[PDB]
Amino acid sequence: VGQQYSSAPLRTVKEVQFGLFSPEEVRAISVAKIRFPETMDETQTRAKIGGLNDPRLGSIDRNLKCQTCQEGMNECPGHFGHIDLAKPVFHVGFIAKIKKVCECVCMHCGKLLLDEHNELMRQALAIKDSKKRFAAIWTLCKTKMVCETDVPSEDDPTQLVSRGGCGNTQPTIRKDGLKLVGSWKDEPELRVLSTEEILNIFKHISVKDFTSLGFNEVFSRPEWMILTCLPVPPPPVRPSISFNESQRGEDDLTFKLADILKANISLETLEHNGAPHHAIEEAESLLQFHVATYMDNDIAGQPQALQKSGRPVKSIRARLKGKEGRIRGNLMGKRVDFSARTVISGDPNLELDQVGVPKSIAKTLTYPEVVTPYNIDRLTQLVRNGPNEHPGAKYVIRDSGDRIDLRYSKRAGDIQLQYGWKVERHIMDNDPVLFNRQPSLHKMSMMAHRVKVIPYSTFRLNLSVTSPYNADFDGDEMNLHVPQSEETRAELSQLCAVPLQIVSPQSNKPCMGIVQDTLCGIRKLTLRDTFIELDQVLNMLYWVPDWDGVIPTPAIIKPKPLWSGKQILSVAIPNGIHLQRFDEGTTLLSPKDNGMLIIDGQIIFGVVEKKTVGSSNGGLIHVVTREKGPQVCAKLFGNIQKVVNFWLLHNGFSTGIGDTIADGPTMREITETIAEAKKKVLDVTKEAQANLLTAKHGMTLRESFEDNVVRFLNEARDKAGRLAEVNLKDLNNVKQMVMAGSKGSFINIAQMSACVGQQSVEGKRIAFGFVDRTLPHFSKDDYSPESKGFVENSYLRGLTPQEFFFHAMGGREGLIDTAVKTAETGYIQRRLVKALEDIMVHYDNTTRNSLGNVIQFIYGEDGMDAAHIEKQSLDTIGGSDAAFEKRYRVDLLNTDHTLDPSLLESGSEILGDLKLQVLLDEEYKQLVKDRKFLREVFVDGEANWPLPVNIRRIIQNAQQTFHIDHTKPSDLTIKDIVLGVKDLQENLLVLRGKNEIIQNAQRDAVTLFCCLLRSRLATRRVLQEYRLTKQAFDWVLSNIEAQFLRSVVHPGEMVGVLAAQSIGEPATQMTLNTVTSGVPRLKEILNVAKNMKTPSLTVYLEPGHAADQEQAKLIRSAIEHTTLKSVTIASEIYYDPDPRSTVIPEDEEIIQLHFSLLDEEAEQSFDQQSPWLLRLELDRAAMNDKDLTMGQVGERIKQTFKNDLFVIWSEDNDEKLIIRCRVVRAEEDHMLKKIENTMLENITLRGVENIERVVMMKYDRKVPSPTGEYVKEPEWVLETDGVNLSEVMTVPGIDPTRIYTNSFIDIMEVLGIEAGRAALYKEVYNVIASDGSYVNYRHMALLVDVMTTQGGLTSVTRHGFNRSNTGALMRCSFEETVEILFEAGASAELDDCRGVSENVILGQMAPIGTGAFDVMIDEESLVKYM
Amino acid sequence: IFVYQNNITPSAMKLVPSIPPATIETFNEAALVVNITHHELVPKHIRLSSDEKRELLKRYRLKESQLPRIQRADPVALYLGLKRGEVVKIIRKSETSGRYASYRICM
Amino acid sequence: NQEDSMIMNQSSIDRGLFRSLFFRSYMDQEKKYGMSITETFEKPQRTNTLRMKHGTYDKLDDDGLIAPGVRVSGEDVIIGKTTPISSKRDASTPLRSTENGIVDQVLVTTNQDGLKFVKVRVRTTKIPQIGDKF
Amino acid sequence: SFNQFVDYTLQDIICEDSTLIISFGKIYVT
Amino acid sequence: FDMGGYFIINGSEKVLIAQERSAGNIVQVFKKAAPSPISHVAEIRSALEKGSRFISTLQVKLYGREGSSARTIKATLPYIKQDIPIVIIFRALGIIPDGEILEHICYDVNDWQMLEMLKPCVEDGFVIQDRETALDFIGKEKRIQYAKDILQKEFLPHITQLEGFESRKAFFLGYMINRLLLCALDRKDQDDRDHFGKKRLDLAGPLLAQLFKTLFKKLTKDIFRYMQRTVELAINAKTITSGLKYALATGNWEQKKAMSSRAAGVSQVLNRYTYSS
RNA sequence: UCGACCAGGA
DNA sequence: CTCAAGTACTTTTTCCGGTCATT
Ligand SMILES: Nc1ncnc2c1ncn2[C@@H]1O[C@H](COP(=O)(O)CP(=O)(O)OP(=O)(O)O)[C@@H](O)[C@H]1O
Ligand SMILES: [Mg+2]
Ligand SMILES: [Zn+2]
Ligand SMILES: [Zn+2]
Repeated sequence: VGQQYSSAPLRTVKEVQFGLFSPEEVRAISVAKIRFPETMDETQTRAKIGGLNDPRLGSIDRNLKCQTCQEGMNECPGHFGHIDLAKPVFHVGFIAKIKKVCECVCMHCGKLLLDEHNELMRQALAIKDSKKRFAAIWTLCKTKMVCETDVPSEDDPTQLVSRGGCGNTQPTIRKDGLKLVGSWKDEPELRVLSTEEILNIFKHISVKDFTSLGFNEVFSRPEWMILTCLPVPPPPVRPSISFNESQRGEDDLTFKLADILKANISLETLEHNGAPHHAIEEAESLLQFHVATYMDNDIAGQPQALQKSGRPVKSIRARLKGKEGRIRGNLMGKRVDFSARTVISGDPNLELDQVGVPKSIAKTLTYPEVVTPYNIDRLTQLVRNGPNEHPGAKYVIRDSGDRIDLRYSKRAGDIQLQYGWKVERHIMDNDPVLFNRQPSLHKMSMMAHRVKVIPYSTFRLNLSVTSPYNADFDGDEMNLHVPQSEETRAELSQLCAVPLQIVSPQSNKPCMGIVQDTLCGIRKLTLRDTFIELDQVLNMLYWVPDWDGVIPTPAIIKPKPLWSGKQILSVAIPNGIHLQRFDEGTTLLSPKDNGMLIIDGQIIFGVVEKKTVGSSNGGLIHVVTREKGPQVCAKLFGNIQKVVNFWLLHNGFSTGIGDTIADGPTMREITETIAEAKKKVLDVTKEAQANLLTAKHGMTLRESFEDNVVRFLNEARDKAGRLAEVNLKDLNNVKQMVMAGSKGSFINIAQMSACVGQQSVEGKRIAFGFVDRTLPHFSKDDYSPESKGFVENSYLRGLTPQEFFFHAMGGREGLIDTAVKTAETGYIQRRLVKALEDIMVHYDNTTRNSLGNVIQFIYGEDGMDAAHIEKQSLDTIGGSDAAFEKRYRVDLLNTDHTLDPSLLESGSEILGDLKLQVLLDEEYKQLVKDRKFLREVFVDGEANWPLPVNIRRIIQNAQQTFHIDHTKPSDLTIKDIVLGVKDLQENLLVLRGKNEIIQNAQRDAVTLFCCLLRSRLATRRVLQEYRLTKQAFDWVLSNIEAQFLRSVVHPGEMVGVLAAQSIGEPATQMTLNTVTSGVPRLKEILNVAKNMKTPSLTVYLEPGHAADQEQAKLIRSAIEHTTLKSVTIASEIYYDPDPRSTVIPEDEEIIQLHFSLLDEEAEQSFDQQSPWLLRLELDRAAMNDKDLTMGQVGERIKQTFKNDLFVIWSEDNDEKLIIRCRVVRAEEDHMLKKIENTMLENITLRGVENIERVVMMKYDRKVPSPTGEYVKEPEWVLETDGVNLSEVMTVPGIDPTRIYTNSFIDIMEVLGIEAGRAALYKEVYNVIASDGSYVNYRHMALLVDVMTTQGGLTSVTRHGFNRSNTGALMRCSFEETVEILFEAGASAELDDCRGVSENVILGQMAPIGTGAFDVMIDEESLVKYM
Repeated sequence: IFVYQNNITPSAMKLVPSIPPATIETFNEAALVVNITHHELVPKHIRLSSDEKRELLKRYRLKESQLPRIQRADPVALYLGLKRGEVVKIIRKSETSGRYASYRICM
Repeated sequence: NQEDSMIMNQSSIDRGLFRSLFFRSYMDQEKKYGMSITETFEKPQRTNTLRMKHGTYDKLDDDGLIAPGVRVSGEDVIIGKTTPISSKRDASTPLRSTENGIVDQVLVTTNQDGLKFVKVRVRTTKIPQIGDKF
Repeated sequence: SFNQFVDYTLQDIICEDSTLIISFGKIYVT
Repeated sequence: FDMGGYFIINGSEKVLIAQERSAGNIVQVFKKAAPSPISHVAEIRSALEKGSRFISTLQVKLYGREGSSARTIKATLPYIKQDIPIVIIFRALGIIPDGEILEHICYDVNDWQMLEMLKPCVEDGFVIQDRETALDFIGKEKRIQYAKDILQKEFLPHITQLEGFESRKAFFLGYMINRLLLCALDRKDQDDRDHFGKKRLDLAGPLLAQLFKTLFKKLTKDIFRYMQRTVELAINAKTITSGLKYALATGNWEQKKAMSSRAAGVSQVLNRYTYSS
């Protein structure tokens, strides 16, 4: 690391002070004067020229010789030089900020165009934020086109007060390439502002003024944005590529500098010599170009500064620009040593936590072990074994610090190992290693494993750890990393180890269970028909490495002593494991061998398959991991495998074409099921051709028809499929795999055996790519199943050529979507990760980012670690109010409702105890309180929620532990129970704080768990149900406290990253495997996309009208926006010169009932009017359906145009519906055509603007009954095809306490940022729940909380999160890299070095998890421990 | 509080900060037809006293910046005539804790 | 054979099941440096410069080319070539590190511009091992 | 495709633009 | 068993990969997005079968949307910045009375729906009533000859580039305008850009034809250059020889030098693991 | 010993 | 002197042999 001892003190970077280089500094920092464009070759001599590329700088040719600094190559960093430019030139990056500063200060005296006098200016100056203050000041001064001498005084505006002198008009500055041009002023003066001009103006900008702008007096003055003295980077930055002796070869950056130096030398000669004045501007602009082009070459203005080759030239900007760029490609991720990768293979004879390391690999990788008296003797035998034997070593590292290559060293045979030396030795069995499989979208994608050195070239790995990596053995490769420290080893073995990773916190369930062969065979082994004879049973038992040595008593003894499959499987299941299931008709005597019952680690009934032995929530793995431990579970995995795998090896399993073959009569049955459905289609087709069909809202007759086709043909495939599944015997190997849940599903059977079904591309059935026909083998206008891709055939039967091609199109759609949406999903993670990185739990249980700003006050609102959470019911929520009272009420003052003296000893003397009834009254009163609270929180009555401490399991154990006989009465007192639970609660601590804000925060975090606690430990429930002895109760009470405490989050928990991967991985998988929703809507949400694709607005009806369908119809009509355009057939312009009489005989009866009655001043206003008449016919159906009257319509036009248009109209009864219009008061022809445009497209007839196609819905609703119990109470709800929350909320007859929109942006503007969070979470949650997938609240809660805390909707884009007050180095690590860094210097940013990213760039132990605290030695204790 | 029908002159509306220490608040009738605070998704926001606030920042060891912010323009902040720097204690209901309370500093 | 993998008959593998033949052709040319400053094909040793390969040169003949019978293996030198300057810098092409085998066929010809052109083929037999895809 | 080029297209290119202030004739292919 | 159909370049088996391009001289109407000042567009990829290979594409646009008062039809002509109304083009081609111009677009005078859509376009063009006044409305005498030349050389260069075929181009223009208003009325369906019949493949021959033309023209420019320098043989074979050789070796087609602009992986080293590969 | 294209793997 | 539209800019999943030119 940099090599050789240095006396200088070793420190860690704690702050990064960004600024700009002042010319003065550039000169002082410089070691060489750099004046010759020639690198080296002091005319032929292969030695460097004292003028560029070491005119003193760094070094070449591996010569310690480096300007007396000695050291050379690995030791000496570079040494900077300089080059004094002939004229000042702009820095490419600051080109715009220079313009913006010119747009703020007077281009003559350098005084800010706006003063403390302007009131908006005072407000802008009041901004604390350096960048936001600059922004406001710019927007203000850009307008000011004159450096005012005098401005009106704060008192009277009548008397003016003088400020900074001089008048002068300010230019309107505009960019032209790399130049700045003004426009001062009939006709203006337009000239280019010189680099020198700008400079002397900037040099005149006062500290007060420029510090009022972004700038810093010490670190970044505005004048330093213009370049005078260029810093020359040393060779280590721009290395010379030597390709022999004679083959020189220099870097790109070396060429550009030489070119700047070439351009400079010209400009200087023109000046210092006969100045040709207009050739100087040419040579000046060339210098500007090169200096620009060297720092940035991907500039807007077309010249790419191409190297003569056709290559553009790598700018310095281009070097750092992300992924491959210095930040993302060299610092955020690196190529690493002590790494290995090979093909992976599955091994059932490996431990869950082992990894098979090929001897080749074990012999190359090395752990450097320190020569300690503990190892000294072993280590010598490894060194003496050398690098070729397996247990051996490659190098001996002396105290002196020098490597001994045992492969060559003449003393390799010798070496008398002194202590303190290091021996780099071959990896050995049981060394911790980090194993991973790319793409790494999980905490689990990288796990620590024990080594097992094996022969043959693959990494062998236990099959049940396949799922977390998502690895298959079809030629997958995996990466291995070898830790080098004894402390880094501990890191892996103590946090990253596989056994630890078993229960996953993203799902609050185990991420690994029993798979494939072992799962298929565990079902087979289990089922009641499976019996094992002695000879084999004994081998099965020996196979369990932890077998107690006890041959269990055979289930059957009678003639042959036989053992059950379940019986000897229970040998792998450890004692005290209690599990209860109940599936279909599971009845404590499950006739179907349904569900599951395991007591004391023994199977009582039911088959073992996926729902037990898999990675299920309530399944055996989550239970052993919780109750028995992580290493205990890691064993259970192996022991199930060792037995199941063995049994199956000797039982066998297969799959033939016979497994797809369905019965002969069953086949005819399937064939006629298709036939009856094709005849059902034909019917709906010829009926729709006969124009009789009626389309269901928001659909064409065509759209509505196509739904029915698709529906009949999908109903068909599924019932046809079901016939086959049903006809398949229990012996069907394919059925047997679907059964255990090892591989395959219903649809997999259906398509193979029965029929493939309908094919789809873009949601629709194969459409006409050719004209009105799917293929040239069809006649036009054929809509039949066969035509638009229906596969009537099974895979076993075989496909017709047309079916084959249609399936081929549908199949291709799958590969495209997997490819298209795989990057989109990936970028989504990168963004989610870069947004949440720095968020962790601090030792105060508060969730904060790198700025220490609170995101969550307590992790996931409860302070609980998601791994330690199981779904548990809340039996206080549901049921009738009666059943509740039965369940929990104890009334010692009523002879019928007391605790019977059969339940507790005190039962007899307890009756009438008014003091104890006082205790039991509060008890029940609180349970009733609880019920009301829970029904408040979960409005639907949902009682199954994930909570910590599985109370059921605790009671379940207490019974099997204390052999609880449900016969004899308990030793508990009312006081014992009531007061015991009260006291337990006080001990379930999350937050410790002795104040009242924290003690109230504590009280609050437990609120729900206590509801559950009191629910489960009521005096009645404890005594009557559980039948607990005092002894058992104290045990239950302690084990709740115990378990709760462990269940809380750990300060350091990288809660931020976790949450991002927890939302990320699902999305990335929900694509990889072959109304807006999924990846596109998730994109919408994260981007806080304004114009969203499906804006909708769910509108609930007034409480006293919920089921009144008629009330809904009224609102439906009252909100759906109707335009005249929608009810008009055609509009016509007629020349009817007399108004009183009409040329149109159809309009005879119209003028009659309108001129006679409407005699109300219509004579003089008007008896013409306009001879030009606009007449429009309306549709009866359009008018009727979208409920309207000619009178209604007519008056709207009459009030849109007021009295500038004379409107008349035909009556509703009339056979032709018409509206006649005339103007009121030269070229009136086109003047009237404009009136019809405003009439069709700009008039509202009914409803709310932005609201389209409103539909009714008969929604179900879980509502409590007056009896108590929740019941299905349907209601009417309307859904929109547009959004205007603003006005639809006000609409009468609706519930505005319920109204919702899928556009959370609108919710946050109408109901605030708090309601914004609610809506945002709701939408996020549903895009995840859309693909079935479960994410534990907390993660989505965190992402939602993050976007929100800021005060608004902060997008997970470069536009949103990446713009915050976080570290410069941290933000430049995502999306806008070089620019972020340029503005860092230009506004003198200071980086805390608190973020992860910063420490990772700095190569420092991040303040993350293991590094979230400090370690100290205490001398007090050092002398005490001896 | 001045409750207007359609609008107020830009001339008239630029007379609001003319009378300190006192403050003025403009509200459109149509906006006030519905009490947005009564909606499902809108939790209870509560104004903190100079001391309540002072104490919160002490007990959570916070700088004013470190607190989640409520915008001055925010519908609920407008309902409670929230002034720059005032803190609201937001009591919401949790599917996880039962009850969780946050805080928001004004903008 | 679990999860997309397979078991294979080793007894069948011996009898010649799925055996492969792998060939690789290594190519070289004598470089020319304008003023008749040409590289040469030769088995070099020490000499003034000393820039040379780790691997054994002892397999090469006097033409700096291995005969077609030899069994090559590590970083063994396959072609011995040298570049002088203003003298053993090296220009020799060693057998691909990972690889090993038997020299199959060696051809010595001339490039269109009169330079010594050499292609060397190295044959090996590939036995279906464990990580081997099928 | 190549045969079509060699036979026809090649003679076409050498004769469409061709002629300078020097003209081009029949194309030959060895 | 070796089938051939590839090249041996510097002792390397190179395969020329077929290139899928959209067919040319093909008349195609497409609809424009929601925020567009143009509702529909008629496009024609006019190119000479052999004769440089004309990159010029004519756009015939329908300005205004459905429900926008007075919809106008303009067309972008190569080397004249603005998109000029079709009536002016017709007058600049020779067809001067609006009704002979109508007869060029609508092939039936019992079709008022289409003709009503033409009425505003007739009004737009009405400012200019003569052929010379139309050629002038292509920005005097200088701008008139310039116009004359563009309509002959760059406007519809397939058909003919010759002279008097002004009528042929006018009927064609009208055919494009007919096919434009045809999808505007929703009588014809919008053209499919993915119909495989409206695509072409460029194999070994045409890819070489493109390459060769460029290289030959580059030697023609050297032959002319040597002629100028001859102030009183020289034909550098290398330009053709190495020119073709580089394109086929690099695969980076282009070939002029080359650079980044143009190319791909057109020429590829032929797969030989198995026969079928 | 430098990096660009092409072709591939899960 | 407001606000519609045109203008430009910046992103796009993760790891893992041959051939060309030229350094
Ligand atoms: N372009 C890509 N980018 C990232 N990962 C990829 C990838 N292609 C494949 N993978 C990885 O490989 C996994 C699945 O691909 P494959 O293993 O080739 C299919 P399979 O599991 O063998 O059979 P299947 O097709 O029945 O699923 C993915 O989940 C992913 O981890
Ligand atoms: Mg795989
Ligand atoms: Zn040095
Ligand atoms: Zn001034």
